[PDB]
Amino acid sequence: VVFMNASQERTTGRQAQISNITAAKAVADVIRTCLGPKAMLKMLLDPMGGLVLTNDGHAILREIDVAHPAAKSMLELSRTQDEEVGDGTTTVIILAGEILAQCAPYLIEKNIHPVIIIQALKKALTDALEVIKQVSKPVDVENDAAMKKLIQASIGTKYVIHWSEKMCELALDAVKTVRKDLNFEIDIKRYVRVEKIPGGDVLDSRVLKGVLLNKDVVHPKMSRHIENPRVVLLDCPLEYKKGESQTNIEIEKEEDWNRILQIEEEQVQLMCEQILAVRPTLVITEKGVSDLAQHYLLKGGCSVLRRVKKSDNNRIARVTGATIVNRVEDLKESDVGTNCGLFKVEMIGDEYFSFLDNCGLQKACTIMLRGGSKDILNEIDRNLQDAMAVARNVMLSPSLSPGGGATEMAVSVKLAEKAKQLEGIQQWPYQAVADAMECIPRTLIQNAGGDPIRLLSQLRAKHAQGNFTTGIDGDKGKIVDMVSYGIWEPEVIKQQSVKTAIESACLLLRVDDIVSGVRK
Amino acid sequence: SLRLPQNPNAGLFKQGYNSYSNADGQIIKSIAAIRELHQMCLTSMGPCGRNKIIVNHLGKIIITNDAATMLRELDIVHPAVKVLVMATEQQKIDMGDGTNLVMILAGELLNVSEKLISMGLSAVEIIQGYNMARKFTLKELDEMVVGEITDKNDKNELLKMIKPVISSKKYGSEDILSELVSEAVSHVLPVAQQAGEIPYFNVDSIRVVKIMGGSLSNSTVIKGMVFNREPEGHVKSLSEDKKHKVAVFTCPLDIANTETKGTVLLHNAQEMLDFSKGEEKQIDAMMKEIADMGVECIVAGAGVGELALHYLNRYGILVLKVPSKFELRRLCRVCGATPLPRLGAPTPEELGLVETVKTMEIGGDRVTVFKQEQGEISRTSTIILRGATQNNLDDIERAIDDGVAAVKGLMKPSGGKLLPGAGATEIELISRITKYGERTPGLLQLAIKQFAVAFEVVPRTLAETAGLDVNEVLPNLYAAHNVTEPGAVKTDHLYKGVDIDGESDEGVKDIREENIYDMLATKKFAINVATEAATTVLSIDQIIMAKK
Amino acid sequence: SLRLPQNPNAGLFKQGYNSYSNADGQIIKSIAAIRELHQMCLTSMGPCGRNKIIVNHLGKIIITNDAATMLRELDIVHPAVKVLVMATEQQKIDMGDGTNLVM
Amino acid sequence: SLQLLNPKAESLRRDAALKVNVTSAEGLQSVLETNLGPKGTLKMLVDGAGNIKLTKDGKVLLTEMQIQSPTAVLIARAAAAQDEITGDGTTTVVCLVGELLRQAHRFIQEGVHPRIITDGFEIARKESMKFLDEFKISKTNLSNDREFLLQVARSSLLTKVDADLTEVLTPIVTDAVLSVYDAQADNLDLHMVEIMQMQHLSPKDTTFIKGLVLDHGGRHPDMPTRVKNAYVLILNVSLEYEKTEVNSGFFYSSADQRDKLAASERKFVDAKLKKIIDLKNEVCGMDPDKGFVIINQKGIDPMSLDVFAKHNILALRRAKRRNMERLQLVTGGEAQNSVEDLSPQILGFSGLVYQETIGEEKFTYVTENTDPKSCTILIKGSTHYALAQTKDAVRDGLRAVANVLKDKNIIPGAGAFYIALSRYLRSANMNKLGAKGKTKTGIEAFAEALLVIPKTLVKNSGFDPLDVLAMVEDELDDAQDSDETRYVGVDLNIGDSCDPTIEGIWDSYRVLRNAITGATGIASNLLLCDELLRAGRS
Amino acid sequence: SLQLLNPKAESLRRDAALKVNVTSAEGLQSVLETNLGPKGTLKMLVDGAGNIKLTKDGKVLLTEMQIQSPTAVLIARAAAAQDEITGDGTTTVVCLVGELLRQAHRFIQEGVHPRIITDGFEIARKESMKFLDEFKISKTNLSNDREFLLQVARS
Amino acid sequence: NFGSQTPTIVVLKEGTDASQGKGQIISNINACVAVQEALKPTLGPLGSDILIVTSNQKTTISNDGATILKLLDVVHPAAKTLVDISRAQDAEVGDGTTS
Amino acid sequence: EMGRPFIIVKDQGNKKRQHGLEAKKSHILAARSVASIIKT
Repeated sequence: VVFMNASQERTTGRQAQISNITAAKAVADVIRTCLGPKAMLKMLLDPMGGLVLTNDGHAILREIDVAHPAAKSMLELSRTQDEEVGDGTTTVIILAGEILAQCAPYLIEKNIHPVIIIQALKKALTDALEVIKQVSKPVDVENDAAMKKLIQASIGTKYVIHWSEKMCELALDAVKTVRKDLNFEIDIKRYVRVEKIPGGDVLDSRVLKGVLLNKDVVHPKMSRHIENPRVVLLDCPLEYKKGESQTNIEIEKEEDWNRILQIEEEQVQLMCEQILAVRPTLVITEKGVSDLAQHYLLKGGCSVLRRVKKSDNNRIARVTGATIVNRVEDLKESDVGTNCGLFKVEMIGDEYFSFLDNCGLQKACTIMLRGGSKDILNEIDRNLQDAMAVARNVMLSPSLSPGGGATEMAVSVKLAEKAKQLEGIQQWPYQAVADAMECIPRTLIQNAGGDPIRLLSQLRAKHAQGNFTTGIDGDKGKIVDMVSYGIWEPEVIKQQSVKTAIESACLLLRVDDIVSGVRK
Repeated sequence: SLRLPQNPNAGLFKQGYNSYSNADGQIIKSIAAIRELHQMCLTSMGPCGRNKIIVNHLGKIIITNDAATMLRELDIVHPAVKVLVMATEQQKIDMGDGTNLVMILAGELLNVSEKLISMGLSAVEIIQGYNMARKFTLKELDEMVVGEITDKNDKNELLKMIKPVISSKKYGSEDILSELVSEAVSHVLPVAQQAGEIPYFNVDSIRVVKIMGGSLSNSTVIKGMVFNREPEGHVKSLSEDKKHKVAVFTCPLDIANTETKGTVLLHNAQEMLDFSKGEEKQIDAMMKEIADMGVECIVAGAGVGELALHYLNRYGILVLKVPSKFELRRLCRVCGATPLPRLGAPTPEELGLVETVKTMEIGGDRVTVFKQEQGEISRTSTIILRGATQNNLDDIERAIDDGVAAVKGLMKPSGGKLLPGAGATEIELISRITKYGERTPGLLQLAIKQFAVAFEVVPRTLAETAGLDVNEVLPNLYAAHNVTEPGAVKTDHLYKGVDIDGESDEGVKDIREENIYDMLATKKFAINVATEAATTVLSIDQIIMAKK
Repeated sequence: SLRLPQNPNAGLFKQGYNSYSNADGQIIKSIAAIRELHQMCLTSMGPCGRNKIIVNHLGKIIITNDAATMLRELDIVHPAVKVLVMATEQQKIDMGDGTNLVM
Repeated sequence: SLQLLNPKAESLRRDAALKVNVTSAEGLQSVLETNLGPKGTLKMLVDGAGNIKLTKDGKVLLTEMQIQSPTAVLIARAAAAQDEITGDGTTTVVCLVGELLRQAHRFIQEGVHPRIITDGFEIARKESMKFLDEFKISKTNLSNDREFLLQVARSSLLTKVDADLTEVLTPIVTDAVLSVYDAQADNLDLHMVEIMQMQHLSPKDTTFIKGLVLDHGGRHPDMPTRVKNAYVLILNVSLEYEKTEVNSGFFYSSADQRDKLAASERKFVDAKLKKIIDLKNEVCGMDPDKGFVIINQKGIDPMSLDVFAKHNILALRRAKRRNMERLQLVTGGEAQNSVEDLSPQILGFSGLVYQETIGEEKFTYVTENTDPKSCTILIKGSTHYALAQTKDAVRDGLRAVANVLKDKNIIPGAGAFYIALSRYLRSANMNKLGAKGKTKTGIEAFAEALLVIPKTLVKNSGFDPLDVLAMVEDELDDAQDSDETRYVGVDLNIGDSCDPTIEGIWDSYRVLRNAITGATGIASNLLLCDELLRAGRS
Repeated sequence: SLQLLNPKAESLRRDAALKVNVTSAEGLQSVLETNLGPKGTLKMLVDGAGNIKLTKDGKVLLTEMQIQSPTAVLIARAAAAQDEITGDGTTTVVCLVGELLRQAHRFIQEGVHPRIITDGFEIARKESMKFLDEFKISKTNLSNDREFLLQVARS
Repeated sequence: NFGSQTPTIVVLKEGTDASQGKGQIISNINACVAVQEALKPTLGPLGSDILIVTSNQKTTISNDGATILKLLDVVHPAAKTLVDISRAQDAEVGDGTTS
Repeated sequence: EMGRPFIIVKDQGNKKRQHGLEAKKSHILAARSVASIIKT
């Protein structure tokens, strides 16, 4: 009989709660060294063999296979922070892992029901958002000098802090190019193109507005340098089109077979004449190009590029202003790309690269990153995406919040004053969030080599004086305020980190049993 | 990229050797490993504690709630847990009391240490915090002591000592188990008041005989020792009274044999005819001198030949077999006899006195009654224990030994030194150490304040095992200790304690009427061993194991 | 003292790779290895030379004293022999005479 | 705490992973350090198939040998990227990465945190880039002198083969450019030269050709092998149809139409051949010594070979894709797809066209051009590895002479640039610090690590590197007070110093610039990685 | 050339053997690196029989735990014999041997011959003996100072 | 630190059962009721008997609660308590072991 | 079963139990097989 074939034996009670808390703490313990400007790096080995070396929180979690079912929920929390914002994925797990670590001596000790704690976690979440809103100050979103210091917040942890002066100029013009007036700037990462070119120097880089293609020219005579280029996008291949009806031709007369090949040559010449009506200087298609259509376009000087990526065509239409039309009969002068210039093909031994420079507000840009190695170049790509994500929330809302240990401790002080005034059953779980916000500033000291005992003891005494700007230095570990050094981070990063940790803590505390063997 | 370097230069040691250090959360895993066996003993604490079943490899089942006994049959793996296992065994041997307290207290010191380590406190500063707080703890125990046992033996006073100790082990009925143990203690006491002699007591004097069947109410106290034996020649009720004269021989009764090459030598038929009747006259001449002294019973320590048992039945002398040693050693302490190896006539001054020897059916077999009477008092009395199951008979035997060990605590120190029970001892120390933590400047106050937090497990365990909410009951108890002391003396608020079930809401008024108290000599070593047990775990930065 | 350290470089490259370097072997050692096949060609040289029977895995037997033909059908694991084998292959392809002299 | 997540997951934290990065880089360097210099060792790569490859370059060695250690994979991918752009510096980067880790690992055991160690690397590297501008010497490439290009090209060949074959290949790699230049446009492409693999003569008997050489021979016997005047007609259309796009068939009512339907396919073939024959006689008729040659990228109908055989026309089929662009540069013609538009202006010109039969294949030779814009290099060898060993020596020599035209600045070689950085990075004074005692630790580790390059050269020659560099520091001390600028090199012959400018040894600009920057990032990330973790689903 | 002498044998020489003595002594010193000093770590040994050995002495760590590496066997026998006669110096010799191999290993990679390196060790050690006479402080036992024996015992 | 495995220490030796949760004490109740199921039809003068054959092929027919539990070997810890009360009742009074 | 092995008596699966009408039918047929042998 066996009754249930899936986990007929059951683990329930405090045994299931310990397994959920212990596994959740192990997720945050490995990334404790990944927080701070002195943070170390972690290398990951996939079954495919590709090596990924980064200090990012999300990149470490998603590439590690965790056999513990409840600990897998910790792996997907960084995806919520990465997809919505992209910055602060490390602080989410450290905070969420500390909550369950602090909430452990309740069900075992105080015997408090989880829902009773959940009701306290929701009330502490509302008060935490108010403290973050009070400590946040608005700044000018149109100031270019002010946005450069804001991007350096996430760069100070990353290895690109040496190039931070150069990296801020790369990320600033990238977000400003793709944004447009409409939900405000509605910027999207899909419009920003980051191309990875092995070799070169990181100090030498430039923001290029256009699409960088690795495809070579289809014919040697094609001019690789055009003063006034004209781009016309065509989804239809220049090769002879065959009907899907599987038409079978019965040839009887001797002149029927010779005429079929001639008509195939006449239509290819006819399709070129429809293109030459507007006389484009450049031709770009996403499919293959026949050798017959190449000669007919040599007289008009039409440079043809074949097998272009589908998503790249939409990015060409933004910079060049051209309209994608599949049939050659609807081609008009309005559909031809305009305002495009500086078309040149640079000769590099690895691949042939094509450049585009722009002179309907949506635009695009291609950032050329030159690293020392292919794997380091993959790190700068990830560091550039997180750098541009910081400028997104700054342009969405003017609100700007402190960081580096000031915001986390500012909430814990406000939670200590209200805790003594509750005088009820919810007083114990309400104090768990106050001690949970201390892990982030304590981790910054442990990674800096300082003494967390004496620094955090005097740190709480400073916040009682009425100033919320007191942080923790990452290098010297000084108690000096963050206004002097200038650490500031968008409020959305602080909000998404607290909201995710509270919603995740309530999920694992409600699991009283773990069963397997279902095999759906 | 496909395979890791797998820790190069690891061939320095065998593959079975593993290295575990305080770093990488292993010191947290060691504390978490304690909580696995810690919760096992939490449900076993108090009079409402739950006994546990442990099956060994041989199939023997021992059902007990004692932490020291349960950890004996269990196979321990983690090294630091053996520190906690061997710590509870020492408390059971030394004082015979407070075994469950050492198991729980040493486990809670590591639980509160997890928060201390997370804050950055070094292992050196944590050890110094517990050592300075323990010295202040031992000094406050002598200040809070109330009452004394005074006289050695009393009918009422022995109910304030053994009874609260046996209340946690097999609670059941109160006065039934207390009277059985308190009776056997008064017999082994030399008394002799006003003589100024040094009192003496033996924990192995009182013996518990396990006999299945019957009921607990049918148990009694026997002044003599009880064994399962079958008389050889005859059974005698000995109704002729006038007591008896008894002798004990540690050597067997038989013709003395040469230790080397004992052999019968007969040269001629003349020596063969007198060889059969010669051995009969040897035992006759030796046993006649014993019968002339009025000895009606002889205790033997080994096998007795049939030729020797013949003349013993002629004069009506009982025969007793006492195998091994310790069984025969405690027999002479009852009658006050001195064994001698020879088979000759014993010294009249070395003969014992036993008035009656009876053989009756108790558990289905013949047992011999050594019970003494009012006069000619005897020592090392035994307690007949009747029960339906043998599993209950094992722990009650250890429960009586806990009361016997409590009598030993009335000898070495100056007195009994009763302490408030029902967890009131560990609760009062919380408010005193809290004030002590503030009086000490520096960073050492973190470990001192958390040292008093570990004492909160005693009121929470008694409240949780009683079916009461620890959130409602525990804060209501601090209301008596939050009012400190008034402008007038004679403050009885120190008697407040935790109540089991009933009406809850604190209760039992002052425990002075309940008569349940604690021993001061027990709490001294219970805190010291439990502190050193948790200190040893915290003092080990790196743990190395072999073969696994 | 029972087990060797296995060297740290054991994890580097793979266990299937074998290394012969200066002072590590070769150095007139591997030169003594080709002497077995060198003596094979010495007996086949001249008008009195001895032919050699070679049976390929396919079963075809080729009996000749030509070093270029014999070394072609033989499967040789020793790499440095192929340097001498490929040296005799050029003699047969281009000039076609003197293959025994080259080896 | 990792096993709680997965039972099969393993990790090494802090110094456990730190010993891996230092050992794995040292083990990989120890194998490739013997290949640095002209006296370096020669490795023989033998796979399971029996292929033999002799090369001293680390690009081919790391590609054929799969690396199991994850630490050395970063060095392999860094040395691979170094060979892509600069075509050189594979062994150099490998020797620098392992040395930067060992020098920095000595300070880690002293209590120095890896964070400040990475600071000393970036500060000292930026100072080396400023010294690189003052140390380099600009040259004038407008004269196009041979002596300057012979010494630079020879320095790269001395690290591949012996001096006998080097003197033969030195003018070849010097001639690898020649007529290919642009003053204004700056575009320089080395993919126009063709690498031919064939066994002929001896590896030292190879020569340079001033015109394109093809591997396809004459398909018909009557086709003249030697042509004095040939007009190259580029045809990208296939004369023989492989298949018809639209499915069709021939249905004949009577047997008389069978030969007619077969002749129906003869009209389309003759239609393309009609305009080709008229193009030959268009220039001049009955003209001896003037031939006509067609080079086709696609296949040519064997039936049509007799059409050109009567007119003595040479035809070539199955040409490479990169061959079409080279026909415009060499022959001076223009690429044509179909035959619909023809003219004498779009036809190329060649002064000599001949074919040679090597083995069972025939190769086409074209030379004697007026202003050829491209050339080729014929690589001949006596064995299988001779083609791969010489090719790796030429391809590494192509990028060396290209950077001379791309960058007029030339940096002396022979370890003169690495020794000069030693004395400059000892004391930075108050210029760039950023911290007290924190930055100077990483700078000292980076300064002493740059001396591994000159010491490795001496170790391969069998001399004492400490005695060679001892006389180098003594010469630099007296040269500063004598008001004379001297560049001290390393001579591996007599075990003494030398002058790289006089001895003829120089190094490329992009090779040394990308080696210092490339090796810095690899060594920095390994010092910043305290844990090596492996996880995944099998 | 050992494969010709024996069918199955294992050997490592020159750079392969140079990494044997340097690396094996590095892992052994790292075990006793945290041992040295009054604030040093405390180690517990638990064998398969159930016995527990808790001490900071490095001699117990070497005798209870087996060592497969033959390099540390020479160090273990040297560190054990140091505690036999002098009652002290078990962890001291291990730190001296393991470090001196690494300090001299950097110059071995530079091309310096090992013999002339070991020859300098004897020259530097003989100076430590001549300096030891002026470094030591004389104490007269005729004073019978109890405080002097207290401070030495607390070391 | 001696190996990349770094095994996780288990508190109890391998092979030990589990406990707590929900239904652990209930498992002991169903063990005694199942043993009671055999002794219920043996109660009363109209009751039946139980045929038990041990591993030695020794035929024994008993309705007595004490003798039935002696034939079978009970490895269940809580079910052995019914064996003690059956042998204790048979030792003194001798009757009522089934009741 | 709740997921844990339930064994009251050693050699659980080895021993079998018969009850009800099937236990009585097996006993009568066992005597009928012996009877028909003796009746002959």
